[PDB]
Amino acid sequence: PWRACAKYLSSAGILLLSLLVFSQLLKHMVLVAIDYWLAKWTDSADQTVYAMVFTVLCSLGIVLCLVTSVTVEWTGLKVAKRLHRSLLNRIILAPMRFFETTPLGSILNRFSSDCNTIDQHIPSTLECLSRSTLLCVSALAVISYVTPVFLVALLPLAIVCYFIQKYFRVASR
Amino acid sequence: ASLFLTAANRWLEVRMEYIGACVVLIAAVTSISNSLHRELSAGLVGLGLTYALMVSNYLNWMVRNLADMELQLGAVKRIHGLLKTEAESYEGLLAPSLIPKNWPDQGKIQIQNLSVRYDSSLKPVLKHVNALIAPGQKIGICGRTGSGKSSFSLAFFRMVDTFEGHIIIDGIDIAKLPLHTLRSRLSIILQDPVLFSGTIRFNLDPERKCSDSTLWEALEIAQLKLVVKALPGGLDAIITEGGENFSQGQRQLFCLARAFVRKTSIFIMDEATASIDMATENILQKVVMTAFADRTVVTIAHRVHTILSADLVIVLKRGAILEFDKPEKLLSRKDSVFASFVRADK
Amino acid sequence: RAIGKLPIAMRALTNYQRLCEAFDAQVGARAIWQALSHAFGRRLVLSSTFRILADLLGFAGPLCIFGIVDHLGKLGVYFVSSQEFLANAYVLAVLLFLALLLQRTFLQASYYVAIETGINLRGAIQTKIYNKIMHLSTSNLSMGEMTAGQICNLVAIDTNQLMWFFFLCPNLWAMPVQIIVGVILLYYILGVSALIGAAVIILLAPVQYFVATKLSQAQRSTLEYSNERLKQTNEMLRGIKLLKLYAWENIFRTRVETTRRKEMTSLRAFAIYTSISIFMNTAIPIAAVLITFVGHVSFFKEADFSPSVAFASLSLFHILVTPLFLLSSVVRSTVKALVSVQKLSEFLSSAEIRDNCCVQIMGGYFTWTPDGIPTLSNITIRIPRGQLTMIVGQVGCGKSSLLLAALGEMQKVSGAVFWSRGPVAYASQKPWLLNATVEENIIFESPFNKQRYKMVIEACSLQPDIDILPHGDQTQIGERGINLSGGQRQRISVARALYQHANVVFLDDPFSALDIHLSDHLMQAGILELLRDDKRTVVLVTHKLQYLPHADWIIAMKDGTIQREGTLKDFQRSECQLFEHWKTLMNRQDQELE
Ligand SMILES: Nc1ncnc2c1ncn2[C@@H]1O[C@H](COP(=O)(O)OP(=O)(O)OP(=O)(O)O)[C@@H](O)[C@H]1O
Ligand SMILES: Nc1ncnc2c1ncn2[C@@H]1O[C@H](COP(=O)(O)OP(=O)(O)O)[C@@H](O)[C@H]1O
Ligand SMILES: [Mg+2]
Ligand SMILES: [Mg+2]
Repeated sequence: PWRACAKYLSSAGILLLSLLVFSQLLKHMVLVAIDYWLAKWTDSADQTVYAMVFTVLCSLGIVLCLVTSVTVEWTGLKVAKRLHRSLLNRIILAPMRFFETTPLGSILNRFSSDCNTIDQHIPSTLECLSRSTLLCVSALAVISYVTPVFLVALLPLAIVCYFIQKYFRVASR
Repeated sequence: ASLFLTAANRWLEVRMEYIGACVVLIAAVTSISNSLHRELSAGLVGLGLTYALMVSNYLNWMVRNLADMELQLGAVKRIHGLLKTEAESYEGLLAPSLIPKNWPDQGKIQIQNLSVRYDSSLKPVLKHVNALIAPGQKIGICGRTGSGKSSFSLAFFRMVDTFEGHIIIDGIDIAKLPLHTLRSRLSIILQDPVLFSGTIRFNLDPERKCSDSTLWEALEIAQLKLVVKALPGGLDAIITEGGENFSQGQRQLFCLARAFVRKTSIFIMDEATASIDMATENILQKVVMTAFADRTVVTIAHRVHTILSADLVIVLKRGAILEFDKPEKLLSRKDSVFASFVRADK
Repeated sequence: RAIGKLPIAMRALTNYQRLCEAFDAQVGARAIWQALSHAFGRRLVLSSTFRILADLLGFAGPLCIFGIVDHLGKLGVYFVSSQEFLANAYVLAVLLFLALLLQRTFLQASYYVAIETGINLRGAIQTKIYNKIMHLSTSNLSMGEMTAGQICNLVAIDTNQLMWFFFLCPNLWAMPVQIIVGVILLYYILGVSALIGAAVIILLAPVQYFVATKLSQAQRSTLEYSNERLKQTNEMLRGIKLLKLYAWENIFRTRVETTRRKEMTSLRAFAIYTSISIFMNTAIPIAAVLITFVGHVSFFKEADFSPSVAFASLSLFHILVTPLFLLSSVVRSTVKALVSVQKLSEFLSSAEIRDNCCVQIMGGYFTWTPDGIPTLSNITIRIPRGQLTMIVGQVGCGKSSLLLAALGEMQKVSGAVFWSRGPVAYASQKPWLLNATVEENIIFESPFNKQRYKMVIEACSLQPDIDILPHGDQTQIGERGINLSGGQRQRISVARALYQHANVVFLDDPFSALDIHLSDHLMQAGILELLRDDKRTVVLVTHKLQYLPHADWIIAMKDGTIQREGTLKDFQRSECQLFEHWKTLMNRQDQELE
């Protein structure tokens, strides 16, 4: 964890961030509850309580998906606003000795491509990152639920995941 | 480099999805072993097999979006590394109602033992200079290149830092002033032509404060009214980016016309008579010495005959004032620096 | 090094040779797309057929669910049958594992060949953009119509947008075959209860039509406001010295804040339609399980609610839902490719270039504008071999434009051009620098010879300026590296145009940014010393008429024409009003000009 995710969360604040983590967490917990109620429904052999609980829990799933999509786009618009209007107002008060030292295309490259990355490319990647790793840890949680024998198998796959990830990341940088 | 970054990014994902297919196999065989000789359910085995298929569907998106979040978080780290830069401290030490409304009523520029550097680690570019200018005086400064003559006009505006010396204008020190009040009530014109796009009426008036009468008089006194009247915008003609609709001297004359809008008592000039022709330069010298007759003008001369009609000539060499007198008093004396400047011309 | 060299089929000039052969048999943006499909159809259909072969092999997942938990709910004496073989959980798990290994390695091969196609596309259209640049006239840049930051913004964020579209488009090509064979497998597992869910799968066409057309005009207005913002920021920060000295930075900050405000309005529109595209693309499968499980136990005869068809349908809906998530980024990069090809074909249809004496322009007419009155009228010049000439005029009277007509950068309305065109050495009124070393700036890909290099340094007196530089001669200057004086880069640009060994040396005001002493050193150790000894033809417009006695020819210009050419005695003989205007201007009234 670097300082840039700390400045990303400080520019996001607390108010969108609590809804950001908790709408995603209940948005995956409603889906784990939906197919856990389906796995209660498959051992039938009490009738039409299961389909009504299924209907109201997928209504809870579609409203948590709704509030998840507008909270990731609301923090995308808020950090797309507030990482401008401070960079501009802290490069507009810079001295002339700063411009005489630094190359000008570096500052214009910061104003073009990195601000383009911040408004466009970051919050869709943040949605697929949060949704992919929260589906992944809900998958690991519910595969630890159905068997205890996967919990002694989880340690070689995680140690080869950490070893192959560190051994790759020293080439990838 | 993009192909090797590509083949690394497919190598990691082909190993990690091989590990994910092995996760499908080991969850499959322990769930059918625990449903073979024990009893879980039917549906719990199908749930565990389904989410074992889901973690092989989503492990590549976990590792690829973690790498993309690192690679796109580096831009946030570079924007934050730019964002921790310094400032200029635009608000001064003097109180903002200590100044009058007409602050530069006249020119009483007192140079009292001034010396500047550029940065904190290099030399004093100017040594200890001393001058005081009467408020009608159309004085000039000549000297060699690299003498600090552009740097003294930068030292009027505190662009460079004044580590010793008290430059006092009208009884008010320059270092105790707000900088927007300083650089709004004082008009430099640079040697280099800097011209934005948009149009002429944007370019002389960026903040919509002047009428067209004083703008057309500013185009008349910059020897420029005929080409703006020939070009069919009629003050709304498009100058392009960098001023490349026009010539280099036309860019210089447009920069001088943007200097002529803001009526201050001091029009400090650098060599804006550089890179124009001598006929319109001398006609422009007679125009600015009929127009700004009450105003103090201080010029840096590129040519040494437009400083010949000045009130006083301050020849600067290597940081210090060498000569400080009337131009014919510096001409009629000893074979000096100003006499060799006018001698090496003709 | 040891990344190494490249393969010959992945070379640019082999790529763009295939695109120029695809540019033939075309005799527009649709022609650009037809040349791109004819150039790169084969590797793209290899990528798309690897995504045919994966994800149809991906539908052995829910087939193995339908094997395994249907099994767990439950001569010809040592032989097993095929129905006995394909209803056993261990061999169905091993077959699931082999099918998932082969499906993930075919997905990785599809992603590799699509990114290799996009990399070769990026190399071919980068050198196609450059081959448009080397024929491009300055008149489509000087009077508007693009900026240099916009032409760099092409290769910055349009070549990469077309590259990311060629990354993403096999998912566009092999999305709907996975949709139609997946709904046939939904019909195979549980029948007509899944045909209710076929209605919410066929309802993606409003949210691929209306949402994407709203995103299309939102992204077009976004890129128009962003090019306005980048052009205003680039013209802000180059003029930061005059912008701070005039205290105009709050006005220009207000101007770019209003441009950022209109760009944030279009970002709000693009944001809201992207957020409802993400909401519809993740909200239809969770509605699809609701309508198939209310169509299972209501409105239809309950034929088989097994666990097998339930978890086979939920795993089949999860592999019907997991390719569906990418589609907002697919239509994002699709419409950024469409405006990329539209602005690229707008750039690629721009206007282009067309007696002991070198240059013999006789009767020429020249215009900056494609459709305007000519800035240069009828000119008749003769520039003799080995001799200096000078162009003397006022401001704005055709002096640099006479050189730019003689280079060929001006368009030629009428007249004739006669040379000997050879290589002409030239340095403008605005000096031009590279981001290499100062020794690479002076030499400019010539052979380095230190005697001539010392002759052109100490001719134009650069040695204290090299001595003040921190790495000496090996500093890199320009836009990167270290900023310079303004008087340094004028001498660097005219010291580049003495090392050329070119017979015609054009100059466009070298004595602007210098004093009298360095101009006297260039007049007395640079020009008239090195160039008389080679007998190189020099052309030098100046206003410094003290050096006009050192002239073999004088061109006088006013108002786009030439008034007279010839020598100083010819201007003494008959152009005596201009000669006495020069005599009153020069203040050598006691003496003569000769
Ligand atoms: N890049 C350009 N695009 C369009 N028009 C131009 C351009 N440059 C110059 N012009 C027009 O052509 C005329 C001649 O300008 P020219 O190019 O000769 O500069 P110049 O007169 O040599 O400059 P200077 O007097 O500063 O040496 C000018 O009046 C100007 O209006
Ligand atoms: N931006 C700068 N930063 C540091 N040093 C500079 C800068 N500009 C100029 N100098 C140095 O200070 C001296 C100032 O001279 P200057 O006013 O720039 O030109 P002139 O030769 O017209 O006096 C020059 O010799 C130069 O070496
Ligand atoms: Mg200077
Ligand atoms: Mg010119």
